[PDB]
Amino acid sequence: VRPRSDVTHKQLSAFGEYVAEILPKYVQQVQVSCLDELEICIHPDGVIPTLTFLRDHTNAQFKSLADLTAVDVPTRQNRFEIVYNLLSLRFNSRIRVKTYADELTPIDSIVSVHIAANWYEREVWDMFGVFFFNHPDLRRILTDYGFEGHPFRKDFPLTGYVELRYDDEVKRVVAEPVELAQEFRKFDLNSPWEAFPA
Amino acid sequence: RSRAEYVVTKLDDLINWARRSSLWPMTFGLACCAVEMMHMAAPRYDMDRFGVVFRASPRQADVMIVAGTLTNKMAPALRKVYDQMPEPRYVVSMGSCANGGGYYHYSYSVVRGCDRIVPVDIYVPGCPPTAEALLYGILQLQRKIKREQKLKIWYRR
Amino acid sequence: HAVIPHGKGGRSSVSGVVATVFGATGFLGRYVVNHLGRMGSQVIIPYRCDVYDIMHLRLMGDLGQLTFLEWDARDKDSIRKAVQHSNVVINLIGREWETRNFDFEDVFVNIPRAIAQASKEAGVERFIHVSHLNASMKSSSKSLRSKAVGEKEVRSVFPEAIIIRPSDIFGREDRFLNHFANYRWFLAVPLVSLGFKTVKQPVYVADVSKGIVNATKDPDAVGKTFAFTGPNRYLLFHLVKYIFGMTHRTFIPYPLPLFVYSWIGKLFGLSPFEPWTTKDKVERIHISDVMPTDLPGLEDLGVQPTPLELKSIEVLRRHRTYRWLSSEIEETKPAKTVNY
Amino acid sequence: NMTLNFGPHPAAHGVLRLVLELSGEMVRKCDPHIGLLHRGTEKLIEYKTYLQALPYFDRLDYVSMMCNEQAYSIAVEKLLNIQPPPRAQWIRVLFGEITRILNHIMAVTTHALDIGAMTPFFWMFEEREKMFEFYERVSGARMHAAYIRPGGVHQDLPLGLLDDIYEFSKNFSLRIDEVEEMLTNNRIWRNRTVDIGVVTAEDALNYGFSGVMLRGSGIQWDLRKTQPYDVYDQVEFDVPIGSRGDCYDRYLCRVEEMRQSLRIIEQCLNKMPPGEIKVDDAKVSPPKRAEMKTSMESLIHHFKLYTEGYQVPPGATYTAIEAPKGEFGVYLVSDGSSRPYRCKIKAPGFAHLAGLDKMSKGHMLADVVAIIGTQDIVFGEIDR
Amino acid sequence: TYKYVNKKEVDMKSATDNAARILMWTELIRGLGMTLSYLFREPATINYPFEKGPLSPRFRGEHALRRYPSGEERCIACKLCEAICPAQAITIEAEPRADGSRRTTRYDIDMTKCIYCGFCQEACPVDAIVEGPNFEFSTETHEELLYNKEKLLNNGDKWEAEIAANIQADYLYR
Amino acid sequence: TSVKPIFSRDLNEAKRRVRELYRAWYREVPNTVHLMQLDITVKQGRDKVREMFMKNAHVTDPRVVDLLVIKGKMELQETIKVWKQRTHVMRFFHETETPRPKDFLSKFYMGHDP
Amino acid sequence: LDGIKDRVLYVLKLYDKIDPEKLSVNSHFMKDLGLDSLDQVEIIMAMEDEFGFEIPDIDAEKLMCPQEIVDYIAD
Ligand SMILES: CCCCCCCCCCCCCCCCCC(=O)OC[C@H](COP(=O)(O)OCCN)OC(=O)CCCCCCCCCCCCCCCCC
Ligand SMILES: NC(=O)C1=CN([C@@H]2O[C@H](COP(=O)(O)OP(=O)(O)OC[C@H]3O[C@@H](n4cnc5c(N)ncnc54)[C@H](OP(=O)(O)O)[C@@H]3O)[C@@H](O)[C@H]2O)C=CC1
Ligand SMILES: COC1=C(OC)C(=O)C(CC=C(C)C)=C(C)C1=O
Ligand code: SF4
Ligand code: SF4
Repeated sequence: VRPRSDVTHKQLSAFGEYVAEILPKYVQQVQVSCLDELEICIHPDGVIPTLTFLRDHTNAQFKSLADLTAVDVPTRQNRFEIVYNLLSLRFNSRIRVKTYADELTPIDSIVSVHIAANWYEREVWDMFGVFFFNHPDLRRILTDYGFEGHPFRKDFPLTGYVELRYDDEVKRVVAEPVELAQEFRKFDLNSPWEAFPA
Repeated sequence: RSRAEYVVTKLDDLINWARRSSLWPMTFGLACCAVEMMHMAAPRYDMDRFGVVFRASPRQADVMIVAGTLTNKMAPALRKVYDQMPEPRYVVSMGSCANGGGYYHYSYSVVRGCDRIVPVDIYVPGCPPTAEALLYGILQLQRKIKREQKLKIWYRR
Repeated sequence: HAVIPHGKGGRSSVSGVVATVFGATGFLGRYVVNHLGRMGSQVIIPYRCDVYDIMHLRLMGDLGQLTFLEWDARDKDSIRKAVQHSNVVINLIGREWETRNFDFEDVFVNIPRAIAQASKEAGVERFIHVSHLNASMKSSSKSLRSKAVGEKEVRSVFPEAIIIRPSDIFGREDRFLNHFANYRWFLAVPLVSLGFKTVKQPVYVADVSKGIVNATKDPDAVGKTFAFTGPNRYLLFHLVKYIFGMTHRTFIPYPLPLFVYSWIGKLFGLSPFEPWTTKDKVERIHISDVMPTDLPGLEDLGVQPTPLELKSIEVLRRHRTYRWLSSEIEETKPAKTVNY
Repeated sequence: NMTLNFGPHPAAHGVLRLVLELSGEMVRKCDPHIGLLHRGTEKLIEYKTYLQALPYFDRLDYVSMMCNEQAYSIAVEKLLNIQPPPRAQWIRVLFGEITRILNHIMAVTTHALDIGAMTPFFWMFEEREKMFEFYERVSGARMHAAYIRPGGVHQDLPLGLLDDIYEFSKNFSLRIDEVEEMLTNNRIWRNRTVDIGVVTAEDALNYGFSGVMLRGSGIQWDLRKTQPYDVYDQVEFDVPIGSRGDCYDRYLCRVEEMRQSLRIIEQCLNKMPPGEIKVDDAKVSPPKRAEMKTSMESLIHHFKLYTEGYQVPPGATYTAIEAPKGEFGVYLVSDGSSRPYRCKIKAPGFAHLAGLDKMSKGHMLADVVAIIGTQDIVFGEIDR
Repeated sequence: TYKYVNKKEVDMKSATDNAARILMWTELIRGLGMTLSYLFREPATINYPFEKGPLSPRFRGEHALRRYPSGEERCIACKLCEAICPAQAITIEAEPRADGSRRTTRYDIDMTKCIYCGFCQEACPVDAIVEGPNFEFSTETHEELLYNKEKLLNNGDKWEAEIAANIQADYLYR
Repeated sequence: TSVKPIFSRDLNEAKRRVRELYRAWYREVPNTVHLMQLDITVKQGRDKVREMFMKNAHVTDPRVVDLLVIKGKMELQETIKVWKQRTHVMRFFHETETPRPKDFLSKFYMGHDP
Repeated sequence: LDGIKDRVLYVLKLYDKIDPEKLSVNSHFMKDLGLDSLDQVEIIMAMEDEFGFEIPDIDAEKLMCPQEIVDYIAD
């Protein structure tokens, strides 16, 4: 059993209401996970406003952005779930603000609020395809220069569709449709028996 | 002896001894197997002792050790540098990530092996192939060169 | 004996052609192994060059597709084991220089006859023998004349053995195109008859290769003597200048009697290390291309020839000076076509 | 500003297509290119079970082989609400610190090799070597151990390691001292390092630097003291904060944490408890081999654990430790399944590289080489 | 608890001291002394072929398949070594041997795919697949690195004596 | 229906951008062939560009068109500045791949599944 | 003033995917030639190179008439 300190669960819950009241607009489903972690959820339009309040509020200074990520729940209408994890050096606390973005409904960029996001937002576009308005320079950060398709999308094949080899005839590296010599063995692992939720 | 056969073989050997004693490597240092090579260069297992120089640019490099994943973006470069080396050149693939694909074999951004982009002469196995193992691999390249008989084939051609 | 062809068509797929290819290390060869490997065929490459030189061929073949066996032409046993398990044998064994230990007749005729005899013994389904175009037993150049003797013999050792007969080949690393371009070192570029009356029809190497490969996988070709020729003929004059044109190097065609010139070829021939020009070459160069009257090759075998000007830029780019390398073929002027 | 495409074999970890426009020897703009080592580590993990994704973390930033493993461990333990046994915790802090030294010996000595000092690297790579041997005699692998697993360590320390992790520690100091007599006050190290890449305090927090890079600017933040993980709370160490943050100051900080880690290692050897090294829940930790070969419930638990997996309860967590480079965090979203759903690895390094632009401004070609060194960029973590 | 790594009168004595440091390069000479000192220390390198860097029993090294003393190969094809391999390296297909027992017709470890994690060593119930001590198996051709049951069984027979000693030393720990 | 707009409220306002990109790409082709020393025609390259722009001619939705040119503009910026090399450009001009036939006889003869 | 029409007519026929002797000043690229929307774009660009003046993004949209192009170029 982990050493939970209820002292935290309460204080962070209380801040969660604080933020919910301060920004009744743009903020819904604020919940403190059973892991002593807060995860305000905001309407995509509240990206700029909610972050700024957290970066510049005396009672909630959240100066550095630990990470910007986008889980992809294909079932969910709004496929992506942009998650921004932020840290308060002054209050020794951390919070998560997560929004939802569909493939062709872009989110605002927070490079203004935190310049850390300049790179992570490019990372989210390259892997998942979400677009960020007002970004200084969006461009592939991790994928190859000519890569077609957004890789971390759940609908993208792991091996992908193209692989590279050197061809003598043309004396230059050349893509070809992927041909694998041992396909990824897809072990089915889920057990047909559940675990009675505690 | 003066039979030109014994005149030649001997000459070839000299040529082989020179290339095999002084192999100047270059380490693309992709990934981590680079850390296990820096260890070779380091004091427990001195590479120089054998005549391998710690570092060399591509122009002056006899052998290229590809350590680490050869990702699809780096694949055009590897080739360039392989193509920018001298006429007597060799490639020692190091790491399961470069021998084949390694843990990242099924990925979309990793070339499944460097021998799909550069001809490879010795494949050194192991995720962090042990530095002693690289040293074993560099020593096997030395036995591969010793056996090469370029002038005798010229003479018999 | 066969291998059902499974796969999508690229590397790591199977086509079912196990093929010994004795002279693969060659300029044409390199290409033959390329397609055979691309298709997924099993390729056995006999080699007598050192292992370092054979390395370039390893990468185009997929894992286990290419097997390299050592082999000596004088030793009959080596040819025997190479064709043991092959069902297709392709012979590209030729050298334009006559080396001290192998005389033109030996490389062009003796080595192929023994190789063809071995696969008849082995039971290879088909043998493809390659001999130079316009080759007659009473022709001007010994190489050609001999090659002509050869195509005959192998027929008796191996009946119904395809005999593709390519023209001089156009490709990167070829001689036809590079040789002329390399005349730069020579201040003047001698051209017999000032490069006239020796109309020539080049053929891209790949076209030749693809053609050859297609032969291996087609029942229509048996005893056929195809002639891969090209998409356009040329008087040697335009060819020479054109080359110099893309190379962007001046041209001074100079008439010099073939009589005296055969002597220049003799001079280089004298050189120990791969003579650059050959008495037998010289004649060949001024040996006029024969009009296609033999079995159609390209197109007939399935590949549409590729014009010289199209890929010339790639072959002659290295010959060019540092400046002019960004010069591209369409701003430059393509030379006229003389069918004659 | 003629783009020089300065980069790949350069002075980086193999891959830095650092394309740069330089008016003569002055850098006008640096646009680092990344992904030369992207390999798919984040997508591959979704197709693998929790225990078979542990080896990926060692490869994410492999100079710091284990410290990375602790971050996934912690994360998977939180999701399961299981915590390791007491001895395992101390171990992880023991090898956690040994690993910090290993990273700093890499960062300080590799920094110098690019600068041009080559003897410090050979001096300390011999000490590194000796440390690797600890890894090997504990895990089996010199690097890429897989020793720190999601429920504690894999196997207890060999009978005798602690004594040797003492002899070494007892001496390593002098080895750090030597490097010093060669670089800390060199009349020349200072010049190429001092006042190069100064980063303000407000700007360091803004660009998410989170590492020595913040600590060097004088911001006091060590996730190990602010948010204790494992038993780093029970030890006593001093964070080496810096002022006049610049390449030289941060360096001094990295030499000082090498010093402070020896203080933490000493304690761990002095106070490691008798006990088990893995949770006793066969549910999360694999059963001992004597037990699986004599007890049916243990075989069933061995078979299911290795073939299927932990079956972590559905949830998501961001757990960050203080990896030698900086804050290493895993955001591990998890469905009830035995294989994860997402695992964004926060790499101290994606943020640091981004800062290269705002650090190397109006700087010479040699300055860029010095700054890539003062960020300890391991392209594995950045590219993931 | 924090510490200031670099947080900071002019007297002739002081200045003259400082000026001498710049003028006669005093600290630079200090650095030369350190390197001269080691020149006199014994070098730490080992003759690689003659002397080998020490590896303790858990070293993973090269894969081998063990056999029971009697001579029956240990593997019973449960195939969970295949299940837990992180890289998909091990490929196993099995069928009941005429004896009626359960054995693997084909066991192929692709060593280039393998990342030498050592979990297979961990997972096997009969402990048939073990991480053998040898690390020197560098091969001229890629195909040699792919290993079928016969190479691994042969590898097992060659190194069985040391593998048995190594497992003997470390089994109490596991 | 009822979808927020990325770039153009309506298609006629977006085609505009598509064209502008078309202009930019048109002019770029010539320079690239020379700088990257490619084995292609200036007209040939310009032909490919046409091909691509047309491939996605069917898109009717304004939002999809806007992101397509968002992608398109970054493509030419990497094409320019020579971030893409010859190997990444020539790939557009697919080579070394046996175009797969679409005739049923061709599919029946080779390939188990069409 | 006609010289412009002389140059404009020369540019239209030279690309050779249009005006196979059906070139007319009243002729409209989109209306009767059928030349594609994009192809027109190429045309306007073409005219820009010979004229030496680059016309804006929009006005290309209004002129599909060679004669109207000469009208604008003269301005
Ligand atoms: C009546 C009397 C009349 C005469 C009066 C004389 C007065 C006393 C003499 C005054 C001058 C004494 C010193 C002269 C040489 C040193 C000059 C000097 O200042 O060195 C330049 C440089 C200074 O260091 P830095 O910190 O960069 O500069 C600070 C100020 N900007 O220093 C450096 O950067 C040095 C870098 C050296 C790098 C290589 C070091 C090698 C060290 C070992 C070799 C030392 C020399 C061995 C010589 C052997 C014999 C030839
Ligand atoms: N390129 C041309 O000029 C044309 C050639 N041809 C024909 O096509 C064939 C291939 O042409 P190309 O590739 O240019 O020829 P090459 O000069 O490249 O040589 C072809 C191969 O023959 C091998 N070879 C030569 N002599 C011997 C020998 N004594 N014993 C064993 N092997 C030998 C060579 O191997 P190694 O060098 O390793 O000994 C080489 O790999 C030739 O036989 C020629 O008749 C037809 C038209 C034009
Ligand atoms: C600090 O960064 C560097 C590396 O990582 C440590 C390298 O591996 C390499 C590769 C060089 C060797 C000898 C592995 C270089 C050049 C480098 O600058
Ligand atoms: S092989 Fe193992 S070590 Fe070498 S690169 Fe791939 S992962 Fe890193
Ligand atoms: S686990 Fe051990 S026994 Fe079961 S299959 Fe793999 S190897 Fe054979």
